[PDB]
Amino acid sequence: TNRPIHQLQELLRLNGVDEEWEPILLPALMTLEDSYLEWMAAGEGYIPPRDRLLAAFSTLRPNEVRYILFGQDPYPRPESAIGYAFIDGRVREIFSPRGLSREVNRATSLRNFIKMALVARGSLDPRDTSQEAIAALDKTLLVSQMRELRENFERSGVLLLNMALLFTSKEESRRHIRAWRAFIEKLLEGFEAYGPTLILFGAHAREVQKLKSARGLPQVALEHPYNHTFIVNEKAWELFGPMDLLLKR
Repeated sequence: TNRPIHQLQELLRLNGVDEEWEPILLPALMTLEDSYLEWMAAGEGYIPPRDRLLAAFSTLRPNEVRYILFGQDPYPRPESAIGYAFIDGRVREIFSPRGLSREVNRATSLRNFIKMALVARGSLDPRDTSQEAIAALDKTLLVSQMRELRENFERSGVLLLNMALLFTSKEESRRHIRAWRAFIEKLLEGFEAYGPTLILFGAHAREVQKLKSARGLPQVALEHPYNHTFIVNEKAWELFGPMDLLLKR
């Protein structure tokens, strides 16, 4: 039975992925069932668009991956899903004259993660992460765009990897994650030599215990940033603190 190797190399080029990713990424992708791959090539009826499915691989090279931060599947919103775990494509500006921007405040998990980073870097008192305290901050050294927070994740070697790389509807998400599980298992198999650390937010930890190759990699399990308590989660301070993800490079 023929495999769509030429089409998959095309998909990598369309996403801007370097050819160094082929030894790890082509096997992984080849675990998807052939009809699913044909539908995926058709490019209709799912988010993010086909040219963004692998955006998490479009800058990092395999030996630069120090962490793999997991999400479930793309955000249920066309403008939000942009091929990265955790990064919400609705958010552009991080701050406003009033504190955090409206789009940051709407995205609960990113709101609490950004407050967490402001605490861990010594800008905010952990007791007061209010919009007033944030507005009072001197932000001349800090990022101004969600794009730059993503870029800083990548500078720190973080592969922002969703369990499934595409979304069709809320209903079909479980089926998609199941269809991508072999892809994830093969991809983690491929990272065994590099030994990057899995960052597991909340429930993502439990699910990761189902895969074989995940046991071959170090793991750090955290409270999910959706919870406001995440802001003063000191394990988060110690993991993400050294990354200084809000510092403008």
